[PDB]
Amino acid sequence: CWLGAELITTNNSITGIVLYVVSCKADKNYSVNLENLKNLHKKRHHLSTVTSKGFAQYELFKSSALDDTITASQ
Amino acid sequence: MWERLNCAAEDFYSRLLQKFNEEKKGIRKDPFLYEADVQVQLISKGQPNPLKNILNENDIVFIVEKVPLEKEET
Amino acid sequence: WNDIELLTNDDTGSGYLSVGSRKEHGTALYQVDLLVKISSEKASLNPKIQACSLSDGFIIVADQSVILLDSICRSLQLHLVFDTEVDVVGLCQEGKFLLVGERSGNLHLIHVTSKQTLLTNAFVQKANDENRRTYQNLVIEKDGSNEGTYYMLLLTYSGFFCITNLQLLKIQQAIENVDFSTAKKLQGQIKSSFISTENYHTLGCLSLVAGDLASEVPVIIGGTGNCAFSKWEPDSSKKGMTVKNLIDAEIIKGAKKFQLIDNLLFVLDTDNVLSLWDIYTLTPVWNWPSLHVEEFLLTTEADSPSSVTWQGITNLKLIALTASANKKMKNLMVYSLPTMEILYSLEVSSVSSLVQTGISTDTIYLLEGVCKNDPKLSEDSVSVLVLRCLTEALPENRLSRLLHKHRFAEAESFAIQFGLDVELVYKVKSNHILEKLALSSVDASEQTEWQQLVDDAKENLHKIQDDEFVVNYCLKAQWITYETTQEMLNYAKTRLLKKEDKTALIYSDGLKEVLRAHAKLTTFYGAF
Amino acid sequence: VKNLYQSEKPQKWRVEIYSGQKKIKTVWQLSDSSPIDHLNFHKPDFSELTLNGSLEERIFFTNMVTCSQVHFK
Amino acid sequence: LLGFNMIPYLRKVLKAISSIHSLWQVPYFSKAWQRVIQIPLLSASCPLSPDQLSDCSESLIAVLECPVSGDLDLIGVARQYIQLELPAFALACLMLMPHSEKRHQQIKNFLGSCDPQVILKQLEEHMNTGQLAGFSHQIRSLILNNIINKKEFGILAKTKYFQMLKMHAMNTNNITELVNYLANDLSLDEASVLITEYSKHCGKPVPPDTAPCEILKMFLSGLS
Repeated sequence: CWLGAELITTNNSITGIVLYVVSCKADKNYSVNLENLKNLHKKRHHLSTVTSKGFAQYELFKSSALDDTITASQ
Repeated sequence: MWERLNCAAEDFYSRLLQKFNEEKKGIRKDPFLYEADVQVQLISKGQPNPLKNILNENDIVFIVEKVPLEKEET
Repeated sequence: WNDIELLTNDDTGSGYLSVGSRKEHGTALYQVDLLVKISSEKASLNPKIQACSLSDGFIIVADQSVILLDSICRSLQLHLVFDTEVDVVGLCQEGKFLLVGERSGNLHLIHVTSKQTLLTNAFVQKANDENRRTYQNLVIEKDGSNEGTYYMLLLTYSGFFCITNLQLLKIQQAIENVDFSTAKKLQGQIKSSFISTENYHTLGCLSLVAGDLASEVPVIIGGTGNCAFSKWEPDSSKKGMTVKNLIDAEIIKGAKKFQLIDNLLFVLDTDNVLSLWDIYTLTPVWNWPSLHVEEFLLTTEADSPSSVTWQGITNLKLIALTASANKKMKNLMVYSLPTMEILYSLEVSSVSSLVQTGISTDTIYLLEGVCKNDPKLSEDSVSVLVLRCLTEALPENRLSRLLHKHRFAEAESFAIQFGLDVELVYKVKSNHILEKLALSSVDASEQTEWQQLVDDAKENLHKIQDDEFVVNYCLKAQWITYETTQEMLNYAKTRLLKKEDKTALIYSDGLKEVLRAHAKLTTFYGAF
Repeated sequence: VKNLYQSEKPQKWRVEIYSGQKKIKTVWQLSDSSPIDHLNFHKPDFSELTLNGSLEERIFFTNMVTCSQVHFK
Repeated sequence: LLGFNMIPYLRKVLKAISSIHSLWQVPYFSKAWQRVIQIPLLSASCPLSPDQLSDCSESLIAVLECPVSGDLDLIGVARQYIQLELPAFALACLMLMPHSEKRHQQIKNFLGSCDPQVILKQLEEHMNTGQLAGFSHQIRSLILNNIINKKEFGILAKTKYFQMLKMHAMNTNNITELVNYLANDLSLDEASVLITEYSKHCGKPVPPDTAPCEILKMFLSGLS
C-alpha cells in the first residue's frame, strides 16, 4: 500500500537509502513469532542487534453525535 | 530510456528542493503537480500525516498521491 | 570433439593456442592457465558450446559430444557421443549420475562409473525445433525434507518440471549392492509434476533460478511475454508452487540469465544489461546500463553463505563478458562491485563462454574457442576448445576474497606464505568477534557463549601489537555486562599508562577517550 | 489510568524492531480498523448476512512495514 | 602552592583546571589531589564540627571532581574516614574505584563490620544535602542490596528503614528473599501486604479479600 524511500545520512552525507515496502493484510487471525520477526530483521538488512519498541493506542473517548459526523472538529 | 530517467530524476529533485525552500520560508502551498496524475505534498507538523497510522517516526515527509479526480459533467 | 588432452599447471608456461590480435590491459596478478585442450577432426563453423563446473565434476557440452571430467580437470571420467544435441546437463550423487537432456525431449539418467544408460524417459513428446534448444535450465537441489532425495527444476519452452522423489542415493546403493530390479522400481517411483507457464510466459521461459530465503523457496523465472518475471513458491497446503509476485514486461521485457548469490538477484535483461535487485520484494536497487554484458559470472572464495553479509559490498569480483566495438572479439572484464573498476581485461574469441559455476568454486573457468592457424579457416570456426583458468596467484587479489568471506584460517597461511601482513587478519577478526560479542545479550542461558568470545577477543588483542588499535577496539567494543566493561576499560587505561612511562607522556587520542569513558563509567552505573 | 487500557482493546498495537538508528526498521502492526487512508480491504457485506443475536464478524487489519537497505558509496 | 601549604587555594586551582585535557596528565596532578584530599581529613578528628564535616564533604567532592580519581588510593581515604567514624563517607570513596573485584571485596568486608542503620542515618542527615544527594541514594541502593543478599533483614527490621528496605525490593526486583524471610521468620501479614504491593506495582494486581497464605501461594507459584 505504500512505497517508502528514506536516505541513510551519516554526518549529513548520503551513505545509503532505505526503500520501505509497506504491506497490509486483512485476516481475522493474527499470530506471529517475535523471534521470527527479529531473525527476519537480522537477515534482511544484515544488522547485528535487535531492539523491539512497543506502541499501543487505546481510544478512551470519542464524541458521539445523533447524526453521521461531517464537521472536522471532534 | 536515457534522458527520461536521469533528467526526470533531476527534475523531481529540483521540484522537491523548491518545495523545501518554499516550506522553510514560511509559505505553505497546495501539492504541486509534478505530473498530470501525480501530486506531491510536503506534509510537516501543522498538516495531517497519514503515515502516523503506520509509522509515528515520520513527521516532515513527501506524500506522493494521485490527483483527486472530480466528477465529469455532461 | 573427441581428441581430449588433459594438461596440468606445469604445462601452461610451455605453450599456448590462441588467436592473434589480443590486447591485455591490467595488473600482472591474473594468471591464465591452459588445463583442458580438446581438438576435433572437423572444424565446426559455429559450435554451440557450454560448460558447467560443479562440485561433482566438470561438464563440457559440445554439439553432440559431452565430456565429463573431474573438478580438477585432469582425469577423464566420461565421454559420451549422442546422435541428438544435448541442451542441458547436471551432476548429482557425487558425480556418479549424469542427466543428459537431449534436444528431442529425452532425459537420460546414465551411470558415470559404468557407462550404462540406466534410464531414458520422454518427459516431453513434442520437439518444438531441432535448431533451437528445448530445455533451458537444469537445476538440481538437495531436498531438506527427505534424506538421500533430490528435487529437480527443468525449465522448458512451455513451463517447468518439478521432479521430486529422486531417491538417487538408494539407486546408487542398489547399483553397488547388486539388485537392478529394485533400482528400476525406485526409478519408476520418481514423481514428476509439470507446472505450465503458458498463462504468464507466452513466448517461452528463458532463465530460472531457485533459492531458500525467508523460510520459503523463491523460484524466479525470467521470460518474455505477458509477464517478464514469475515468482513461484511452494504451497504449504497443496502439492505444487503458486505465483507470489509478478513483474510486467514494461520496463524489462524478460530475463536471459540469473545469478543469486545471497539476497541479491543479479538480473540480466533481454538488452544485455545487468542490474542489482533485492529478492525479498523485487525492488530496483542498482542498474548497469553502460556495460553491454552478454554473460556475467560471479566468482568468490566461498566459505559460508552468511560470510558476505557482515563484510560490506566487496564480496564479488564481477567477471563480465562485454561486447566491444569489434564484431569478432569479446572482452572479459573484472569489475569491483559496485564501482565497476576494471581490475582485469582479456580479449576472448567470438565463441567464448563463461563456465556456469556454482557457489562452491574458487577459480574462474572459461571455455575458449581457438581456431588453428589456417588462412583457409575463418576465426568464427572453432577447431580447438580450450579451458582457461584465471588464477590470482599473486597476493592481494585472492586476499580480497579471503578477508571478506571470513576465511581467517586460510588467510593467515596465505599471508605467511607471501610474507604479508598477518596482524591485519587479526584486526579484521577482532571486529568480527566484536560483532559476535554483540550477538549476545543479558540472558540466563547465553552466559558461556559471550564468555568464550571474551577470551577469544583477549587473545586477539594480545596478538595485536598496535596499541592505538587495541585501545580504539576497547572503546568501541559492545559489552553486555558492567563488570566486564569496567575490567576491560581498566585494562585499556593500564596499557596506555604503561607505554607513556618511557616516552615522556606522549598525548594520544586513546587516553583522552578512555578518561571520558571512565567519567561516564560510574555515571551510567549510578544513573541507570 | 492502568484500569482504563486493561479493559479496552487497543485500536492499534505496533511492534518495531530496529538496530541503532530507526532508519532501518521492521514493523508489525495490528489494527481493528483500516490503517490505510487510500485503500479499503473488503469487509463482508452485512446485508442478508448475520442480522440476529449473533455478533457481527470483524476482520482485523495486519500491516507489515518492511524495507530494503541500499548502500550508497 | 602546596609548598606554602595553601591546601584550599590549591584545591580551587585544581578544580579550575579540571576541565582541560592537557593538564590532566601533569605528574603533580594526581599527587596534588591526594594530599589536598587527605590533609583536612588527617587534621580532623572526632567529634566532627560543622567546619570539619564541611571539609570532609569538600574532600569527597574533590574525589568526585577529579577525573583521574581512579589513580588515587581510595582505600586510604576510606580508612581515614573510618578514623573519623564516617562509614558512609568511607563507602562513598570505596564505591568510586575503577576496579570491580577489589571494590566488591572491600565493600563486603566493610559493610559486615559497620551497622547499616547508622550508615543510612548519616546518609540521610548529611549526604542528602548539598551536591551529594544524587550519590547518597546510590550508596543506599548498594547497602540495601547487600543487606538483601546477606539475609540481614533483621538489622533494619526494628528500625524505620525496613519499610524502606521493602520498597527497594520493589525497584530492584529483589523481593524473593525478603518475602521468604517475612513468611518464614516473621508474621505473614507483612509478607501478604508486600506481595500485594508488588502485584499492584507490576500491573498484575492480586484481588483483595485474600488470605495471607493464599497470597503467599500465588507469589510462590508466580516465581516458577
